[PDB]
Order: sequence, then structure tokens, then C-alpha cells
Amino acid sequence: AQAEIEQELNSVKDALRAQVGALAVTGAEKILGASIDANAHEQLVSKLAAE
Amino acid sequence: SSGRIVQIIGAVIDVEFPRDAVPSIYEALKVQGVETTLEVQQQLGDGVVRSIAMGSTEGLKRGLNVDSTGAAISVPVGKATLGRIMDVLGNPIDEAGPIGEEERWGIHREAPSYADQAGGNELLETGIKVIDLVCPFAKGGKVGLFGGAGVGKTVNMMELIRNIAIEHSGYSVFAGVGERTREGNDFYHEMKDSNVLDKVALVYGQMNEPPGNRLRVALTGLTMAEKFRDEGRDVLLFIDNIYRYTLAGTEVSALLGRMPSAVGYQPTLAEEMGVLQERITSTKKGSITSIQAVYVPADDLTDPSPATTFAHLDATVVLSRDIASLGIYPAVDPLDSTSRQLDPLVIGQDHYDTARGVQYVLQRYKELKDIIAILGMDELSEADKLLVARARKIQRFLSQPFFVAEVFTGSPGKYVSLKDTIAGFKGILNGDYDHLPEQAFYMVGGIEEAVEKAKK
Amino acid sequence: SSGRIVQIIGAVIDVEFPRDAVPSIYEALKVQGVETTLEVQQQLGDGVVRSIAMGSTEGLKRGLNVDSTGAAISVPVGKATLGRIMDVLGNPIDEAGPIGEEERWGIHREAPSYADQAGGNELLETGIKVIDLVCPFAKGGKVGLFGGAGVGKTVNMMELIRNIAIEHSGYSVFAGVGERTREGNDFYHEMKDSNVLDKVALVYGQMNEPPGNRLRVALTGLTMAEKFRDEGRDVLLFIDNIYRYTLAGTEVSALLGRMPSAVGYQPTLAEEMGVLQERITSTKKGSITSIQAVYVPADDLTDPSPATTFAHLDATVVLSRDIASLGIYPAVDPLDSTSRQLDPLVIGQDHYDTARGVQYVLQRYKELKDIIAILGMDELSEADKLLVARARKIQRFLSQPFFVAEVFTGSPGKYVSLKDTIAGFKGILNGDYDHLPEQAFYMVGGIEEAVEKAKK
Amino acid sequence: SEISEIIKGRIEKLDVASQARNEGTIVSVSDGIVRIYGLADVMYGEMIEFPGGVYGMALNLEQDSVGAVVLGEYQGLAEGMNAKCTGRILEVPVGPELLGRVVDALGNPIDGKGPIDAKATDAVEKVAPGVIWRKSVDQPVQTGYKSVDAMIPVGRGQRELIIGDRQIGKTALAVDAIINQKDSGIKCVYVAIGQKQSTIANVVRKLEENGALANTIVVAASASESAALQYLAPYSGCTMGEYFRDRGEDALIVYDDLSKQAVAYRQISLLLRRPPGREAYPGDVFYLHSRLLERASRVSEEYVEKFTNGAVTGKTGSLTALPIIETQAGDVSAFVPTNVISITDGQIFLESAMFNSGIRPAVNAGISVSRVGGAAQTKIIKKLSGGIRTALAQYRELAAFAQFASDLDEATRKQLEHGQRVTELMKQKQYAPMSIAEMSLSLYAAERGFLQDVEIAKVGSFEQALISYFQREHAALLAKINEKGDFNDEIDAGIKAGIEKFKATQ
Amino acid sequence: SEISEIIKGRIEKLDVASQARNEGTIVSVSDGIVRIYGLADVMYGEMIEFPGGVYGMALNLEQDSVGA
Amino acid sequence: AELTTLARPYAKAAFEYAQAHQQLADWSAALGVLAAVSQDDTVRQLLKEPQLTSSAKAQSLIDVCGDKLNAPAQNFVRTVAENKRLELLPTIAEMYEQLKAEQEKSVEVEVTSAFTLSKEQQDKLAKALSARLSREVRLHASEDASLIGGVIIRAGDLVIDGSVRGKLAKLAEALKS
Ligand SMILES: Nc1ncnc2c1ncn2[C@@H]1O[C@H](COP(=O)(O)OP(=O)(O)OP(=O)(O)O)[C@@H](O)[C@H]1O
Ligand SMILES: Nc1ncnc2c1ncn2[C@@H]1O[C@H](COP(=O)(O)OP(=O)(O)O)[C@@H](O)[C@H]1O
Ligand SMILES: Nc1ncnc2c1ncn2[C@@H]1O[C@H](COP(=O)(O)OP(=O)(O)O)[C@@H](O)[C@H]1O
Ligand SMILES: [Mg+2]
Ligand SMILES: [Mg+2]
Repeated sequence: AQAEIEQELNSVKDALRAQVGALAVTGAEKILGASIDANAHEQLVSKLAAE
Repeated sequence: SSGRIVQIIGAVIDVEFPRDAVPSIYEALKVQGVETTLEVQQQLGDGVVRSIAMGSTEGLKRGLNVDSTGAAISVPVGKATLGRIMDVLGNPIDEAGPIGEEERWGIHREAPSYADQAGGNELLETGIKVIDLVCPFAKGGKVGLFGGAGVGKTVNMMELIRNIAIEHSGYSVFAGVGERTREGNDFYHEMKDSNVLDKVALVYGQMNEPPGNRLRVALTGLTMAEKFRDEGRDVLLFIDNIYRYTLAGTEVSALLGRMPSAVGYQPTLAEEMGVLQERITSTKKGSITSIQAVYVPADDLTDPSPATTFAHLDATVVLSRDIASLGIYPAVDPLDSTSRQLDPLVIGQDHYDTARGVQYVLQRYKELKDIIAILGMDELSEADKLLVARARKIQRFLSQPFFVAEVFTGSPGKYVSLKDTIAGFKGILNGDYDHLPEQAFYMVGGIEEAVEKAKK
Repeated sequence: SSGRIVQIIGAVIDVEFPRDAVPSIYEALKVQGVETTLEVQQQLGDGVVRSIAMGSTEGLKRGLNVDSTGAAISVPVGKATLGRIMDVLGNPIDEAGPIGEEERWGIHREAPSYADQAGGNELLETGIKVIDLVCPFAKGGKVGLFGGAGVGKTVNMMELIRNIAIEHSGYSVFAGVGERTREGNDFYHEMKDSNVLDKVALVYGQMNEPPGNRLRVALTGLTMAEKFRDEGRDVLLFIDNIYRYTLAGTEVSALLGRMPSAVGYQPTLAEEMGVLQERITSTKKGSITSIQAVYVPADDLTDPSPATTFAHLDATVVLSRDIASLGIYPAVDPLDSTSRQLDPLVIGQDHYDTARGVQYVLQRYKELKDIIAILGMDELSEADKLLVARARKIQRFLSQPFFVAEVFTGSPGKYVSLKDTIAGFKGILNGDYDHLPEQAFYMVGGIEEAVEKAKK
Repeated sequence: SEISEIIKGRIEKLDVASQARNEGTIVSVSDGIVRIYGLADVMYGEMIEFPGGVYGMALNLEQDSVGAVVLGEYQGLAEGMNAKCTGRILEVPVGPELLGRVVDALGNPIDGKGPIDAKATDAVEKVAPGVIWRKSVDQPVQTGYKSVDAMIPVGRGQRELIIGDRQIGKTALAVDAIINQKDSGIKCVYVAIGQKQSTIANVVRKLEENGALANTIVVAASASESAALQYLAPYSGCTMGEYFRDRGEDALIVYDDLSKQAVAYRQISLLLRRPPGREAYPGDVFYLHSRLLERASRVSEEYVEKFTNGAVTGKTGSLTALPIIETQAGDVSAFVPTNVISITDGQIFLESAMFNSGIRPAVNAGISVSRVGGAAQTKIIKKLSGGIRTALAQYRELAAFAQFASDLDEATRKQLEHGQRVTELMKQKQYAPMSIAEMSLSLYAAERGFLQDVEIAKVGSFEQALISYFQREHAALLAKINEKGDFNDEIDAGIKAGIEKFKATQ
Repeated sequence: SEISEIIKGRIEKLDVASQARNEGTIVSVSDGIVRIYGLADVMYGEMIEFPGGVYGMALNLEQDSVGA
Repeated sequence: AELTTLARPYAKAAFEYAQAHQQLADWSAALGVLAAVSQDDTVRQLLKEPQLTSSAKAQSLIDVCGDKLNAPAQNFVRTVAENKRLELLPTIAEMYEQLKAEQEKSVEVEVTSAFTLSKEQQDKLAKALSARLSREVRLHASEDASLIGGVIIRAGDLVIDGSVRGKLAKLAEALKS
């Protein structure tokens, strides 16, 4: 019983952690899109030729 | 988008869709004009899908337009399904009009995870001497009625339904898979006349229906039971014959482009069986108690289909043609039947010793039978002559008149309790009835009725 | 020139070569940058060849370069192979460095022609009494060895290996067809401890190797034996199990897609056995004699594998668990063991009459032993009791201390000649030794040694 | 309380650069086999990456397409989806961190106890140690059963087959053999192939109720899981067992159904359209089980010093295997049973007729055999098992005379009752493993004639009471025998005095 | 339908005609059976001569090839 | 079997003849025209009639193409018809170009950027791709509005992805694994 309650607590922490990450990544996609088009389009194309 | 039929061969149909609109595996398709549903089984390539008809193909032609539904077969679930008869597609097959569904589930689903399984040993009493003695069932456990043709699978299941479902406080699902249409009618009128139809959902797919119907009827009935289990309820699931699900896969496997395996079976026999059997289980939310009848081709228990089925069940009840040929019913083999509950920790030492005592006497009689046939009975020891007399009494005390079998026998039915069964067999093994003739124990009930029968 | 891998399906690999450089059937190919050898099985046409990997195919990919070697799998031959363990390709599996080879021979060749056969039947004097009397071996013959484990099979092989080298100036080759890695290590140490390792070449095809390796190991060991025969020697070829050679052929035939024959064996069953067995013969230079262990599927002697093998056997040696309990360590059964050379038109009237005399007396004693057991020793006639006494003396005189068994017997080894073997048994049959105790005829070698062992 | 922001700090330290990848496109999907176009550099056995975190393995590298099998669920994959080479073969986590955990065929935890902390990974498909790196089997592996440990002994590095029909104790014998290792030093591995999930949970619940779970790794590939996972599970479990052997230690592995692994491999083969043989199995079904079972072995001190690079010295490691096979109506001549009977070092045959006659362990000692034999036994069990063999052999010969015991000759009647009392001694209970000293009391008592005045029906209560007596008044002697299973004239006289004293008052 | 014995990269009909009715070329070899292209006048049961003194017997006369 | 498997002998025959007679461009044009004509709905139907002989079907395909087939290509069309393989002409045409491309030491690359087309960008990537492949590169640029920013380069089975959408995929799997 002791082990079952301790692992239940860490399971709730890791389950919410996965959803929190997914929502943070969704925000990052929008954030990136504005600066990525002007500055990053030339930097990405030139960097890929060096890679 | 829209597709065109390109190839019809028996129950299998190929439909070609735009290469950017190919429907998913197990996706349901609808033919234009004709009222027919096709389930995608394979994506051959180049926008073509291979599907099986959920109806007849006599009216189908090459070039008919087919529509993609974007999902798998969705059947109605919940309280609206109780007291109704339905087909594989979930359509009502009774004249009571439409069903007031508030939700539809897809017949295809994942099995509960390893962390969701639940373990319980609550003993469930059946009222049958042989079963209550050697095959004690458990609440939430899986039972299998193994047997060939004409030995009692349907009759025994009906008796259990009567001795359990009628008293059961929860709901129930009855699935007739590859069953005779006459048995389905008799059972419907029986549930209706008994006023128990209100707590039983009925799904029927009989032998007159296309292979695709008999291949998915089991998933439809199980989908309704899973909705009730997931609500936290205790449910009973009865399947008339789960072999018809395997056979429908054998009938269609070769037309699906699959090479045959041993005994002309589909190469996917063990996986197709595991995918169905792992969903029929009792999780931590609610408990499904299930009874399945398992047909044994040509009475051979080593046939790949019966042989692959034993590992999926908790209680295995075996019916023997040699016992039925002697006019003894229930025709249960007490040496081939087994249960996970036949353990001293679960049933007690007295019951366990009585069951093992009965099995020891019957195994010893099986090896003395040939001696008696060739040489004769006088050439046996005094201990063997006494053991043969008791073995023949035990073999007849396992017969029982059933309430669902009165039309076949003319004799009234009987319900024996577990206390009475143990007492009657313990007495015969001990010698308390070595004066009564073996005919006094044939078709009676409790041990007192053998004592009364002997006098007459 | 070189080709390219075009297809990989398990152990079966297809390679494409230029139209002017297609490799021959049975030619060995080398994959660049990986230690993998391919034997060519069929020429599919259009430059593509079908081959079987002689190793694992894990990590291989399409497009890798492959080189033709110009000849079949070529293995080291001669004196340098003695006291060494090698794989199917002739590589030193023992961690003892490279083999000091002076020449290499291809594993595939025709059997010696009709003109190359020897001018008669010459017995191979094993120096073992029971074998030289009841199971006479012909030079260039094939001997089937039957029996279970723990009955002296290994000790009997080591004694034969010692005697051919010390008493006849010959050599031995052991082919481990489907060898168990644990038993292969144990046998290597037992021969090192028994000082016979420098008289034998060891070729092992372990059970975990692909089907192609297990099929070709018998030809690798046979190629090493052929070299010594050409030197002017009489050679012993031991085949660990001839049934596993047949099964490896069945496995390869299924991988290549050929249509199976009766009882599921390969269609080439008799030809594959004939190609191996016809090289083992007595030529005009030397003679390869073979001892082959035989396994019988389902105890059925009519099964295609036993049936085909028995067609090429000249003698059958049966080792008995019962005889071993008596204490006769050689453990050869004088009644069940047989030889085609046991004919007066081959071994002369004297050897034949002496051997048949021993078998008659031992047969009568086995019948009398049941009488003595059921009714008692007093029930027998005076002539029958005299026979029982001679039979017991004969039975013990069939025993012999082997030089490789000094660790078990605590006594020095003996090499009895055929002349001494015949004279000893002829005397006991005639009654010249009826005054001596039976024990005096146990573990002694020649008949003069029984006389002295009795004197003390 | 707060953890999501710190685990994200690490995610901002991961590679965002382009990488050259070799790709292909899905052409067809059916029955768990996805056929791909492209992948010109994929290797035989490499893992393919599909959309959605689904992985596959390449098995048919044909000229115009790649036939791949899904290591998971394939009903979400579709025509036109992208497929990518990984450059890697299949590998699983390995080490002591797996002990007391339940994992899938890929090493993922299914018990819900949290993530595994394994410090290394290893390849599922590997070659077995060669001939010259092995050492003869001469150390015992006690199963706790008098019938097995006395007559069919198993040694460290041996492969002993458990063979017989359905529902006769095959699983019980192997689980009890694992339970008996909790104090021995042998780590244990149980591999479940094609079993239902609730059955695997009853074995783990029984390993926990008996204290054996903390010493066991449980690998599961249940009946609803992909045939590729059921085919690979024995190799994954073997790889986890090989960690301890290669590092100088000892391990035990149970393959609960090699016949279900063969059935899963047959499904994949017939669906790839490989040429069929007897019972529809592919041409390399013998090589499937042989490649697995030849890894169970004992390796020499020089192999362990070479592998450990000197770290471990003077120690020989081993992996012992107990494969299980089900026969149909006693037919041992079937294709898969014939292959495995020929690969293994010995066989334990269980019989339905013996099991129904009350002989619970059901071991047919007349046909069961261990080729390693007496080398896998301690000195005390090797001395007391010789007569037990003779008495059972005599009982098999004289079993028809029981109905005529009066008419028998006295010598034969003496042998008959001895045979019947030794036969009743072999009967044992489930989850009741016996130690070397406790087994020695029972075998000594029967072999030295201390059962001639005990009714064949009281032999069991006599055994149970005798062990209980020695556990109270002779605890020092039982501890002495349990050190190494040694035997000498002081132990022989000590056991005799205790049995004589037991009969004189108890 | 699958590939047949005549369908090879080197069987190039550059000239749409025919010549040499008594000679052919070995197309494939397997377990003692040979496929030959071009023997237009071979009779059923006729002896076929190969290099190094080897002989074959004609058993399958097809549109595109001879089986021996 | 795969159409590629059935078309491999015919495509290789065309290539090995074309190479040995300096006709690698004539056959390219002929195979491309034959593929197109055969795909037309009227010609498709004509080629699947049970009444016409193999020679009649072959002839009809040569008359529609005319001057576009040289004598040798005309003989090849008859050979394909005699063997009943006229449904494989599009596949034979595709495989012929692949053999020719490896011979000329060239690759038809399929670059897909996030909203950009420029000579300055193309020549900056084409030198590095040419150097890495050790071949001449025939870029076939296009637009992929799906991408937030960057480019995906497809050459053979090799796929060099440097798009922000690829960085989002990597970031998503890392959190759930
Ligand atoms: N001493 C015993 N040894 C073994 N089994 C016993 C014993 N006493 C009782 N049994 C019972 O016999 C049955 C054996 O089941 P078990 O699962 O071990 O058999 P199995 O042959 O492996 O069955 P299955 O084929 O389903 O896997 C169980 O109910 C077990 O509890
Ligand atoms: N308990 C029983 N009592 C009497 N007759 C029985 C009984 N069980 C079966 N029978 C006989 O067999 C028939 C029942 O077979 P059924 O239950 O339909 O078998 P199955 O489903 O195995 O084919 C009855 O019609 C009757 O003749
Ligand atoms: N000639 C012999 N002399 C004495 N003992 C022998 C002899 N042959 C066999 N044995 C006994 O039998 C055992 C097994 O013999 P072995 O040749 O190894 O048979 P197997 O190879 O089948 O195991 C030996 O270890 C020894 O105890
Ligand atoms: Mg019925
Ligand atoms: Mg089991």
C-alpha cells in the first residue's frame, strides 16, 4: 500500500508534465512563426548550405 | 471522396478511392443506391482498399460509387439497448421502431492495460452437481463450455442463464453468433414471457447471414458490455458460439490473399482470437462475468481452434460424446474439466478432497473397463469389485434433470445446492450407499431422492 | 569480377553479376567488408544467382559488393588438421592460431568410379571381441550406431580412434553434424585427457548455425578423410548424427522453395544421401570406413529418413542399457546387433559357425532365464543347466578393458586379434573351459588371460 | 511542488540541426505487415521509424520493396506515409535495475511502478559463446521438488525442457523453481509469450506472496500484442539474463511457451509469403529455437576476465534455461516438440494419467532424463537418489501384482511395498519448495528402510512430522547439511539417531 | 502475370526476324533442369548437346522457351 | 508483382542499346511519347480488345506516334506487344531515365521552401548538394506554405530537412518519450 501511494503521486506529476509540455510547444510554434519568416528564412537557408 | 467498386468475389469487395482520400483500416464504407456497408480490411495500394460486405452482394455491380464514412462501424450503447434485438450494424431487428441512443461507440478498441486488470475469487454457485464440484465458477471469471455437435452447449448455457442471470441484479448481454434462428426466437420469447427481457440486451447474427456479419457480431455485443463495465456496473456476457468468429475468418482469409496454415486455418488464428478474448475481462471499474460456448470440430480437442481457446479462460467445462451416448446429461467429463478455483485456499479442504476423491475413483475405473470387457468381472480383486460399483454410482449421480430440458425428458427439473452435492459424493465414496442399485442414482437431484428411487 | 546483393530473405540471398562473370553452381562468394560466405544454389538467369549465407545475415543490406572465388568451398587437408577443431569453411574455431596447411581441397566431387573399387571384402580388425565376432565391419563399410545416452558411445568412439592409429597406422575424422556446443566442448577435453586428440581431426557444425552449415559439414569432414585415403591409409569417418544431415537438407530445400515430398521430406532425399554415402568406400589406394549414429523419428523404422539410411548400412551396432547394468561396459547387444558380413561365403565357415554358436546359446539362456524366474532353477534339465553355465561364461567373455577406460576399470587395456577372439569363444562353446569360474572370464582380453586369472 | 519548469530547462539543450536521413514511402498495409518503397540502405534487422512514434523492423529486403513488421499497432498507418532508416538494430535495457519489475518485449515498464534506471543497453540478437570459452556443468540448481532434484537434476548452464499436455502443472513446476532461488544467488527471468494479461498477474502476485519477485525480471508479450513482439520476447529476456552470465554471475530463465513463439513466427512468415514446410512452419523454425537455446550456457573464468576486462576474476558465469512446451494428446512426434527435444540437455515429461491419479507433480520418471546427471547434484542427494531409482524401476515392473499381493513370493512382496512407499513419497504440494537438508531427511528415511512399518496412506504425515521434529530438535544438523549438501559418517549417524528418536516418542 | 524465360535484358530483338533454328542459349539452371532460348526446330524427346560432352532431353516445348 | 520488376528487363535493354549507338536522347523522347499515347482513354480501350492481334495493337501505337519512334524504337514497341506488356510502357519510360541519370552523373532534386524562390538561394545550395552527391544537380524548386520557415531537400532516398516544422516534431517527441 505504501509503494502504491508513492508511485501514484509521481504518476500524477509526470502525466500533467506531458500535457504542460505539449501546450508550451504549441505556444512556441506561434512565437517562432513571426521572427522566423524575416530573420530566420535567410539564416536557415544559408546555414543549411553550411551543414 | 468517392470510390468505385472494381472487383467483387463472393463476400470480398475492392473499392478504389482517390490516392489522396484512401479510407483507414477497419473504416466503414457505404455503397451508393444499394443498402450495403463495407469494412476496409487491407490497403492494397494505388488508392484501392479491400473490404468485406456486411450484407449480400447479389445486387452489387462493378463501377457503383462507394462513400467513405471517416470512421469504423459505430453502434448504439447504453440504457437504450436494453430489451432490444439488434444486428451487426446496430440496426434494430425487432418491429419496435428506432432506439433512443445518446451515444455511439466504435466496435474496434484496445484491450485494457496490464495495470487495469483486477483479481477476485468470489465463488459463484450454479446449482449443477458436476460443475459446483469440479468446475466452481467465480464472479468476474471467464467460463468456456467446450464440446462437439449435439452434446448440450446451448442447453447447459440456458440453465446457467436461468440459475444466474434471472437472479443477477445487474444487466446482461446475450450474443447469438452463428446460431440457429429457431434458438434465437425461442430464447427471445423466453426472456419476454419470463419478464427478464427488460435487463437483457440481445444481439443476433445467425447462420443465414454473410461472413462479414458473423465476423463482427461478437465485437458489437462486447462493445455494449464494455460501455456498462466502464459505468462501474457488474455485467453478464453470454456468447452462443465464439467458434463462428474464427470460422468466418477462415471463410474469408483466402480471398483476402493470405496463405493457409495447418488444418486449413487463417495464419492469424492466435492473434484474431487474442484481440477479441483480451477485451472480455473484469477491470478495476466494473466486472464482466462471461460464459462462452466453444464448438470442437469432429470432437477433437487437439484441433487448432479449441486448442488455442483454453489459455483464455478461468473455468473450462468439457462435454463428452461418449457420456451423452449412454443417455447421461449433463455430459460433463469430470477428468477433462478444470477451474482456477479448484484450490484448497479458495474452496476449502473438504470440497477439494471430495472432488479429488471422485476424480481418483473415475480414473481408476477408466483403466479397469478393458479388463472387465475381455476377462470378465470375477477376475478382479475384492477392492477393485467394490471400486467399480462406486465408480458406476458416481458416474450416474453426476446426471441431473434440468428445468430447460423437461421437453426432452418429460421429467421435472431440480436445483442442487453445493452443500448437498458434497454430502452426496462424500457418502458414495465413504460407502454409505453400497446397498442401493446403480439405477437409483440416475436422473434424481440430491442424495435423498436416490434413496426414495431405489425403493420403487 | 564482382556482383551486387539484390535481395535478402532470411538465410537466402540473391546476387546480380555481369553477364560475362556469373558464378557457377556450388561456387563460394565473399561479401566485401563483412566475414560472410555465400554458397551458390541456383542460377535464376539474367545475371542473378541464388545463394545460401554460410553465416548470419544480420546487418547486411542491398547493393553491397560480392566477389567470386573461382571454386567451391575449399578447406585445409592433411596432417595439420589433426588435434584441431574447425568450422564448415575450415576456419580454426579453437583459439590455437592458423592451421599449418600445405594444400586446400574443394568439398564437392564425384564418388570413385566403377573401375576404382577394391577387388573383394576385407574385414576391419577393430581389436574389440564383441564387434569382431558378432558385428564384423568391412573396410570401406558404413556402420549404424543405435542406443541412448550414458551407455558408452563416446568411450567406444575413442577406443576405435586409438586402435586405427596405433594398430593400423590410420587416422580419424569426426563430423559434428548439428553438434551441441556443451557436448562439443566436453568431447574435446575427454579426448585430450584420454590422449587420442592428436589422432583425429574435429569438424563441428553447431545447432545454432544456419541450415547451409549443418548440411555442408559432412562434406568438409569427408574431404579431409579423402586426403588421408589418397595417402595410402585406412581411415575412420565418424558422423555425430546422420538424421540431422537429412533434416538440414529438408530445411535448405524449404528455404529454396522446392515442392516437398512424402512425410514432408525434400524431393532430393535419396540423391543427397547417395552423394554423401557413395564417397565412403574401399578404393585401390585406401579405405574410408564410417561409424554413423542413427536417430529414428517417432520409433518408426518405415519413415523416409531411417528407410533411406538403412539402404547404405553394412552393419548395425546396438548399445543396451540393460547389458550396462550387468556390468559389461562395451554394452553391445549380441542378439539385436547385426552385420551383412556375417556370411560363410565372406568370413569362412569357422568364424560364421563360432559367431552363430554364441548367438544360439545366448538366445536359449534368455528363454531359460524367464523359466528360472517364473518356475525356479530346479525345474530345468541337466543339459539346460549346463547350457546356462556356458552362456554365462560367454556373456562375461564378451567384456574387454579398453586403453581409454583405464580410469574407470583400474586395469590396463587389451587389443584382441580376430584369431584369438574366434579361438576363445570356440573353446567355451566346445566346453574346454567348463572347470573355470565365470568371473575368471571377466575383463581379461584373450582366452589365455582367463586361464591365469583363474589360477590365482 | 514545482517540477515542470526544471525538466524543460534540459529540453532547451537538445539538437535542433538538420540530419541526413534515408527514407521511403508506405505502399501497402495489411495484417501487421507494411510494404515500403525506397530505403535503399536499410539493413536486415534494422528498425524503421513511422509517423506517430511507431517503430518497425525490416525482414524482407526484396529488390523492389521492403517488407516490414510493426513492433506495436499498425491500424493507424496508411499508404503514402513516410518511413525512415534509424541506422540501429533492436536493443533493450539491461542491469540489476530490472529486478522486481514487469516489462514489455522492448523493456518498457508495464507495472506502473515508474521509469527504469538501467545504465546500459544490449542487442536482442547475439551469437552464443563459442565451444572453447565454455566450462562443463558441475554446479546444482535446486528446484525444491524431490522427484526432479533427485532423479532429473538440473545444473548451472543446463537447458532442461518441461514437456506435457495442457493443464497438468507445467507452469507450477517452473514458477516454484524460480521461488526456490530467492536465497540461492541465482537471478531469475520469467518470459510470458501469448498468455492472457490476468494469468501473468496471478504469477507475479504469487512471486510477491512468496518473496521471489525482488529477485525476478518479468518480460511479457500477451495474447493481444503484435506477433513481432511475441516472436522477439524470448530474445529480449535472454539478453537480460546474459548480463549476469557475462559478468561472472548466475541466472535462470523460463520461456513459458516456446510453442506460442513458433506460432507467432509462422504468422509473420506466411504473411511475408515465405515457402512453407511441415505443419506450415517456415524452413528456419529449427534455427529459431536453436539460436535462442544455445545462449543458455556456462562460460569459463577466461571468458569472464576477457569480457570484464579484468574487473571480475576467478568467477565462472552461467545462464540456465527451463523452456516449456505443450503437446497435443501426448504427441511428442509433432514438428516443434521434436526440434526442441533434440536441442535441449534433458526433458521432464509431465503426464495427464499420473496427474489424474493424484500424483500431483506428474513427473514420469521412466522417460524423463538429464544428460548432465550426477554432475548437477550435491554429495548427499547423489548418494540417496541411487536406491530411489531402483525402487521406482522395480515398482514400474511389478505394478500389475498389487491385486495379487497375497499370492506373491515374499522377496517380491517386500520389493512391491517398498516401491509403493517410495512412489507415495514423490507426491508434493504447490508453493512448498524443500531445502537440501529437508529433502535429504525424506530420501534417507525411505532409502534406509524407516518406512516399512508406516501404512502407505500415512507416509506423507510421517514425512511432514519428521521434518517438523528435526526443525526443532536438530536445527544445527539441518544448517550443516544446507552449507554444501555434504555427506559423511557423522551426518549419516546423526540423521539415523534423530529418526530412531522420532519414532520412539512422536 | 510474372516474368517468363525469354524476358531478359540481353534477348534484344534489334532485328525483327529469326535465324539458326538448330541452336539456342541456356537461360537458367536449377536442380538438373535447364531452360533454353532459340531451339526452334527441336522435337519432343530429342537429345540436346551442351559443351563438355553433356546431353539433355527436351520435355517442355513452350512459345518462348525449351525445358530440358 | 511490382510493375518495376516486370519493366526492369525492357528498360535495361533500351538503355544498353541506346548507350552503344549514341541514342540516349532519341530513346528518351520515344519512350516518353509512347507512355503518353498509351495512357490516353481512347488508346487505353483500343489496347484491351480481344478481337485485335498483338501485331495489330503494336502497329496502331506506331501509327499514332509516327516520326517520334526511330526504326529501333519501332522494333522495341513490337517486342513489348508480342510479349503482351503494352500496359508497362509508362514504367519502362520511368526506369530508363533513372539508368540514364546514373550514366550522365546527374540527379533531379526536389527542393521545397517556406514561401521563397531566388537564384541567390538556389546556387548557394546547389554547389553543396552537387559536392555531397558527387553529381550534377537539376533543382526543381516549389512552395510549401505548411512550413513555418526553412527548406526540405529531397534527392533520391536522402532527405535533408532544415525546416522549423521539423524542429517542432523533434521537440514534441522529446517530451512524451
Ligand atoms: N503440486 C502441484 N503441482 C502442480 N500443480 C498442482 C499441484 N497441486 C495442485 N495443482 C494445480 O494443478 C493446476 C496446474 O496448472 P498449471 O498452470 O501449472 O498447469 P499448466 O500445464 O501449465 O496449465 P496451462 O497449460 O494452462 O498453462 C493448477 O490448478 C494448480 O494449482
Ligand atoms: N441436459 C439435457 N437433458 C436432456 N437432453 C439433453 C440435455 N442436453 C442435451 N440434450 C439432448 O441434446 C439436445 C441439446 O443439444 P444442444 O444443447 O443443442 O447441443 P450443442 O449446443 O452442443 O449442439 C436436446 O435436444 C436433447 O435431445
Ligand atoms: N568401457 C567403459 N569402461 C568403463 N566404464 C564405462 C565404459 N564405457 C562407459 N562407461 C561408463 O559410462 C559412462 C558414460 O559413457 P559415455 O561414453 O560418456 O556415454 P555417453 O557419451 O552416451 O555419455 C562413463 O562415464 C563410465 O562411467
Ligand atoms: Mg447450439
Ligand atoms: Mg501455463
